[PDB]
Amino acid sequence: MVGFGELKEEWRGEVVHLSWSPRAFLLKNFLSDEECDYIVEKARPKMVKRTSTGTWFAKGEDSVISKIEKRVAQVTMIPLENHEGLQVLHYHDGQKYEPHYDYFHDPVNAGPEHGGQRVVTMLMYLTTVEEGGETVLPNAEQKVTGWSECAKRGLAVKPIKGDALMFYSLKPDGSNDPASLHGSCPTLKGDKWSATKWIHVAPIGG
Ligand SMILES: [Cl-]
Repeated sequence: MVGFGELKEEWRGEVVHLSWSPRAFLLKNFLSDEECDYIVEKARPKMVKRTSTGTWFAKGEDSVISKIEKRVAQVTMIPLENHEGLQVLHYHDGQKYEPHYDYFHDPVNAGPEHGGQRVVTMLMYLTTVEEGGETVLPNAEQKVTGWSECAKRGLAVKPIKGDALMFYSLKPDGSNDPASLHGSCPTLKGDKWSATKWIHVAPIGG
């Protein structure tokens, strides 16, 4: 798992530019329904108990997920050596994640072995959630209003199965973008499964 993998059959779906601050895109149908289900089924027997339950897949652990990992590498244009594995979270019944940052809220804390600061987060929605559950970004320039109360606190994205949210947590010059602060709104009914892909500015392992 270095570089970008084979060029077949690169993803060519709709890309919606959501926001300048932070820099965020929604990728429509980034994953197939099959892929979403595959991940949930593989994750489930491994889950342990923000309050929700989570598990990890090592980068490249699994050939189905590896294909997605290569997809991510190619759409972001950032080589796989800069990527962590796949973290899968499951939420239900009020469960959530208070708005937070992905970067060290002091940048001297991310060293060469971690690959420096996290630059891109790609949030992959593995289920469509039913009520609430929006990803919220409170510090965003523009807020939604047309949507749980929680969501009206920033820019929000609805978790629709197969969509992915992609956003930058560093500014172009490499400084922290406090606009990338983000949380998961209470999920109100019934199941939020998401997978997170974090990508670093430099390669991990050094
Ligand atoms: Cl989220």
